[PDB]
Amino acid sequence: GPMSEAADVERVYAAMEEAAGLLGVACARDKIYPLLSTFQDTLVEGGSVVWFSMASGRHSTELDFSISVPTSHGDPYATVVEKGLFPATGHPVDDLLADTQKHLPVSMFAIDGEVTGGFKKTYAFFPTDNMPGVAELSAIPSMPPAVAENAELFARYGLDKVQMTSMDYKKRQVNLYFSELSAQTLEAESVLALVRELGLHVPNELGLKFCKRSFSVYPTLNWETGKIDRLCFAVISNDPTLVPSSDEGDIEKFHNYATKAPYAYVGEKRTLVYGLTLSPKEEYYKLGAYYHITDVQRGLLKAFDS
Repeated sequence: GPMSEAADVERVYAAMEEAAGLLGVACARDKIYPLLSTFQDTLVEGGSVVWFSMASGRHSTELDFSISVPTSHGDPYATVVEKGLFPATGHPVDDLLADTQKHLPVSMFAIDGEVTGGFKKTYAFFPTDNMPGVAELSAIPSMPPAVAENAELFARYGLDKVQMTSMDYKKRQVNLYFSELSAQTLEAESVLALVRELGLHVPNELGLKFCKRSFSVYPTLNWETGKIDRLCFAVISNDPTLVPSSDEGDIEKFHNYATKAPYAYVGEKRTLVYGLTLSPKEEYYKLGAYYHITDVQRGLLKAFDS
């Protein structure tokens, strides 16, 4: 009832504080709870997907949280704008989530915030049996011109189907999460030519071995240029030791997070998503640990963590 639902949201917030405490990060309740309350039903109803994400390097003092939102709820960006939880940008990224649902079958949404900065991003998921390609994504008028401009490049490397997209409203960037990756696409020669063509940090063989394991690859694009800002390879696993770094502090900090991050599906092992992110001037590491999982994450583990 009303109290049990209110307590669920307290529980999610307490887990957020726990996860943030593993990094030494303190949570700003006044930035987070209004968001949690606005989306209380999604956290209560079930089918929830919630994950808490950390990063290495110059990003290590932040904790991100992402919370799934059903399409039946309606565009969660319009919600946060109308409620005053985030100021409208005045830029096409404002339109992109709603525009995407206009033009394509969207199976789910998600919202994402940082524990000290509040709301920052939305996601659009597409059905696993009905994913768009680049050409269909570029039919969305508010999508960055960079998508269509990189179509030739995406096709040449076999980056075709997209399982979801994410919109960053503060940086005005879009991520395209490519799926159904072929082994040719993730072979070291292919990855090397890709990152070299994009002018990004060249990984070593440890990073390449990680890339070969990826279930998703996502470039970041923006509305100002056709240049891809960075590229991330994502690996899903129950294994807590997979961070692709040879730095002893990284190895320790990520294993610590991967073995202590709060989660609710006790009785199973934590679902983890590692990311290897290549930008022009650096390489850094991400780790999301899911607090709430569904059959999708279990199916991905079976396919890619076996």
